[PDB]
Amino acid sequence: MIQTETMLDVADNSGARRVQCIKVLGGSHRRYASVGDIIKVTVKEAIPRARVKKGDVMNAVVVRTKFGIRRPDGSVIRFDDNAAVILNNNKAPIATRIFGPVTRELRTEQFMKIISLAPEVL
Amino acid sequence: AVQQNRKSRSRRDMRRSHDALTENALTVDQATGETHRRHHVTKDGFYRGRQLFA
Amino acid sequence: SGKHPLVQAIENSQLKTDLPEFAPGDTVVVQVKVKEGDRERLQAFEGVVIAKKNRGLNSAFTVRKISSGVGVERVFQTHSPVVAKIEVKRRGDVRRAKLYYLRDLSGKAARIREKLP
Amino acid sequence: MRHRNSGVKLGRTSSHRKAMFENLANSLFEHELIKTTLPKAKELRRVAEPLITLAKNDTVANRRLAFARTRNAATVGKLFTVLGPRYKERNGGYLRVLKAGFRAGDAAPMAYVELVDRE
Amino acid sequence: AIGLVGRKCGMTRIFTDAGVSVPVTVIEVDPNRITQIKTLETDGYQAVQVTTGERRESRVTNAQKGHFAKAGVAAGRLVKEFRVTEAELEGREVGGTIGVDLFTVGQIVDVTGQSKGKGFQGGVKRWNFRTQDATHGNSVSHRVLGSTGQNQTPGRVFKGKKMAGHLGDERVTVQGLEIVSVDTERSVLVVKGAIPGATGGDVIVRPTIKA
RNA sequence: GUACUCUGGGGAUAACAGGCUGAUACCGCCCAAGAGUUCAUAUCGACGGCGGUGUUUGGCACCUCGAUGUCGGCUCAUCUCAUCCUGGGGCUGAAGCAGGUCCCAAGGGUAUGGCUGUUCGCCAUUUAAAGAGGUACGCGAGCUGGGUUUAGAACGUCGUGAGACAGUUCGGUCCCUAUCUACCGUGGGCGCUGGAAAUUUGAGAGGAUCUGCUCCUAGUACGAGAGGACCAGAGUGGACGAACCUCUGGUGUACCGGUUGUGACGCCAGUCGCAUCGCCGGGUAGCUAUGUUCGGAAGGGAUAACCGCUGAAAGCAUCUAAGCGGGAAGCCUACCUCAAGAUAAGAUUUCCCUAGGACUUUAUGUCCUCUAAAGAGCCGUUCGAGACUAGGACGUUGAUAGGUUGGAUGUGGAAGCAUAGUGAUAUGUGAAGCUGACCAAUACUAAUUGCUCGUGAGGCUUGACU
RNA sequence: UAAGUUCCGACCUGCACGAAUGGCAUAAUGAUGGCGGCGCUGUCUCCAGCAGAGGCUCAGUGAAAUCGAAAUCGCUGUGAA
RNA sequence: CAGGUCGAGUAGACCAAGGCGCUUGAGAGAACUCUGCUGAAGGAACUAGGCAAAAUGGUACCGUAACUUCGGGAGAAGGUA
RNA sequence: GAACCCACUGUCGUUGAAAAGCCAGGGGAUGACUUGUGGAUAGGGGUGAAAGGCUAAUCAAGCCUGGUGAUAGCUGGUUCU
RNA sequence: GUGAGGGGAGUGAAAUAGAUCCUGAAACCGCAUGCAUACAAGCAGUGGGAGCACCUUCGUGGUGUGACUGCGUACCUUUUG
Ligand SMILES: NCCC[C@H](N)CC(=O)NCCC[C@H](N)CC(=O)NCCC[C@H](N)CC(=O)N[C@@H]1[C@H](O)[C@@H](OC(N)=O)[C@@H](CO)O[C@H]1NC1=N[C@@H]2C(=O)NC[C@@H](O)[C@H]2N1
Repeated sequence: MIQTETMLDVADNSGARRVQCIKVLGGSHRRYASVGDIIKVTVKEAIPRARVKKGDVMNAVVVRTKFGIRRPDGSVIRFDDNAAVILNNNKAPIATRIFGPVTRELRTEQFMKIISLAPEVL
Repeated sequence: AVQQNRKSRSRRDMRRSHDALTENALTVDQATGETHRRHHVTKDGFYRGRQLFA
Repeated sequence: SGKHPLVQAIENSQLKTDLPEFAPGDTVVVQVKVKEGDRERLQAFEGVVIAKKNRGLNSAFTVRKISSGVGVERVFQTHSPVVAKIEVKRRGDVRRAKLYYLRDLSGKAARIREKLP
Repeated sequence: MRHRNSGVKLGRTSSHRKAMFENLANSLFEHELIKTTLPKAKELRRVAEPLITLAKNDTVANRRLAFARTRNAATVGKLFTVLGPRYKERNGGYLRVLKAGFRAGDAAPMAYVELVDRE
Repeated sequence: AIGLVGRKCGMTRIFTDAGVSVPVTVIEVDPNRITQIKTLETDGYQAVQVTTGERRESRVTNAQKGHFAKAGVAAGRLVKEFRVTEAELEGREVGGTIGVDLFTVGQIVDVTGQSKGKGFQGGVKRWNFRTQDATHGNSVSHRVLGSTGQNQTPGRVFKGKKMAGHLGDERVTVQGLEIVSVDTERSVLVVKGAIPGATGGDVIVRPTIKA
């Protein structure tokens, strides 16, 4: 349940450490973004000498939320943090490693690389 | 906020047309033969063939 | 049994008849059925039971674990067919029904003492 | 809305309400016949009758529970000596609430509360 | 269309074999007894009138007692009509009964009920009005209506202006629900989702009109 | 000089809003040099001409100075169409995808932030789109009070000075319990051709009306390539709305437990009062969204622009004059809710009342006597119904409420007594004790004896059948 | 800062700074003016539940400002507009 | 003048001696208003402005920068029991 | 940092409990401090760490009584046929 | 209620001269009788006009009411209005 001004950790090695959501994409007046939704972010902290830098405006996909997601049997899965993965201008991941578990909502053709790189899919 | 014109006696009485009082439900008690308020103990302490105060 | 008898009768025909006895503070392994296309498999979810709701067919229990440095909790619905099997690996010694205080502890501070017969 | 809710307010805080109903129960157990307002009389059943139900078995734990609820040693003694044996075979309904007209000072509806086998 | 009158018993869930949890509402159906058939010749329209439940004779009036005795059926707790067509009228006669077997598993139905009563309610809850600031100098206007009109032109409040008033306790129809189970031995309909009203209320189940 | 100010007056006379007008403003049309490789009119269009609207800047001084008291924001709106998106078309310097221009169309929809008191504007990032206007430049007896425009103080500047400003800066009281109209809800009365209990028809009224992306047709038609469709299907979302509480959560000051200080119950033990529910951890029902489900689907009829068929006036041609068609998110239906105070007061089923005297005002006539129906209400136990009402259930031939018994749930190892320890404490008895609102049984308690209202076959005229 | 009419530093064509109507600075101090950050949060997205006091009903007491008189509707037009 | 238990205290919580329950009550538990408690995910996106709320908070020890009129800054910050 | 003396912010109150307050925060608190009693300064005068502040709920000239029935080219009103 | 207040009795020419007591107007507020009034839009009247009730010199009469209907935006002041 991510909205504008929300801070997110970065679950990859693109170089950013903390990002801030500045827009939820996908419709007029849309309020929240969940796992698998695309957001616009600004980079608040980054690794020195990395490709991405502080103050960059990029696209990202949300991979973990504290609000959690629902499953068809009525269960809910909740994580301890809100995390995102950086994407390029074509909305494709631009990292080579994934940190922490992700969920099966990412099993699409767009985000199959995250699934294949993640240490755990639950 | 306050009226611009004084209200007529006719309109005042028309408003009061709903102020009439009604009657209570009174019944005669079989044990004593006295009038009492229905479902209530009588003023002498009797109800439904029982006595409260010796 | 706070519902009408007809509702109770409808719920009773779906109850599982082989669940083990487990309590908050235990560590359990839950086998979840994962269906991909037509590929069926079983995935293990192992962790500490921090909450348990006993409501007949509406029973549930919450399991918390640490995965690659990230804490994750899942609220399993006890009688759902998705939960294939529940194993109790170790019995814990706690003083309360709900263990939400474990969410603010890490590593050594979050250790649960074993219940000794 | 107050859908399916139980309990009363009577223009009092919760602690004041609890103390008032405690006092009413003690007075009723002492005198076996009291006069009060109708809402207080009707709510007094839910407080007084479980005490009589508890007093049917004379144990140390039951006496201590009764003392915690009433804070009156004479009330505890009377409950466990007279009232409980009296109602040992009666399945509830130890009180009797009867409408008793209205009060002069404020026109408040009144009622009598009586023990079932007073005399 | 011809339907059924039932009573809402409460909500529960059904687990499918794949593990999906389906939220469902249970409807008890005392088999509806036909009390009168209305035709074009005598009434000017075609309907089937039914009754269901029970009622004690001290509460059944003499007129209703005669009405039930003409049909030859026991008095019910309610009487209700269904508008029907000539094809639907086939096989239905006064004194017959209609059961849960009128519906089949998987059929799409509409369910009508009487929604819960919320009493006197304000703009925020009744019409989703926005509240004004809780701070920044706002005096006593947090949940009030605000402006209700324009000015000298037109110098009045238009009809249909949204204001505070009674909310709930109204007839509501929910369309497009799916029949999950038809239990004939228990005389029960299990439908998917939520239906209007409180537990114990009277509901009407009809075949969907969005066909 | 007065902003430290005061009195008598004026809407005879200014600032706001209204009014008249329309120079100005905005919009449209006529002619057409020319531009467009040729070619005025695909798209522009000089020099000139004719109008429309009532948004702008103005002109006038008709209303208000025994007061019409506000720039912007907030909340809530309603209308217009000169249409921003979505829908339907003609032309094109329209291959396709796109675009340009004009016509029809007002059903719905139509951003969040940084800066500034701002409206505006610039910028960042979205969206199908972020339309133009009227409504006292809508809305302050609905909120605010940042700007302007009292009294304090300072700077630049002007003045000898009191003081002042095509200026700036720090600070600086927002009253009113709603009579009438209007509006949102909810009742009382009477009427409706004897009375009553139910079920109903629908004259009509309101609600709703939005849209993205992916796949497929098909890398097909088209195109040198680059690119890339119409039409027609499937799936999955955004915003909006309703209902609901099975699931996920919040709350849950009458449920359970831990614990600090103090006082008390004679003392230990065990408890209770007060300290925000003392604080802290949980939590049943109910309520609730951030949770769950559902909706705007499909189809008829008349049309708008536009496209016709046949066809003369006018031997040809021609959608039109006779005659016959197609055609839109728009209209009437269709979907949901309300609806006979629809005084035109409608329909159907069933139920109730069939007695005697006197008199004159010989009449649905006035007094007597006898009758009191079917039902309705008062009262009581109450409710998932409720401000009061109204509405629903029940009143002993009874489960309506409380209690009682059982179950379930929550909290979690009661008290007492035993052990083991110097002791704090731990263990056993035993998942014990306690458990608001839940489920099911159960007349123990309370719904008692009752009363009031509502009558006695329902005028006359004509017609059709008896 | 993603985006800065405010802020900080600098530039000097200062409409119209300038040396006791003092000039330029200055540690400490200020319920003094402006700008930024951490923590924090119902300020807000967007409100929900609960407690007390009113509101509402009943019994008692019992005001107010205003007021030519009222059998005190909508729309379009008219008309001291 | 002014006691007790904790306490630096005449602060504070609960009590003593000694005084009071404040001269309308009884019900109900709608909108709306006032005063409080709690709140999923987010955390100033609110707004003229973090207004208001939330937050910090004790004792002992450790440790503490630029600047400085050498006094300060300083309880800086931060940490342990 | 209490008493005591003040009055920076906010909600409430505005026919108030009150013709200037309550509540939650806030400043000083051995000094240019706060305070009792009794005195002195009197209206173009007094007093003023200076706001035209204060001088009995009254201040760019206090209050009371007289001149006095001030004057008003202004507004209102002006009674039977 | 040994209250207040009243009904009789008695006094007096008169007690509706009975104590805040001669006369007892109007605004304003009750009770009783007659007629009208719950499908109809506005300065409330005016010119017509049916019916009803009582009275009666029996009518071409008197009193009260007024279904239905044409017309009809108070008064004063100040003003071009
Ligand atoms: N001969 C006729 C003479 C006529 C007489 N002039 C009429 C008159 O003057 N009326 C005055 C009305 C004032 C007050 N409303 C009276 C009342 O109604 N009191 C109710 C009490 C009645 C009860 N039954 C007796 C009771 O509990 N007593 C206690 C007790 O003695 C004691 O406590 C302990 N723990 O022992 C004491 C503490 O010191 O407190 C007393 N309680 C108290 N409550 C009183 C309060 O608040 N204020 C005044 C004073 O009375 C206080 N004391």
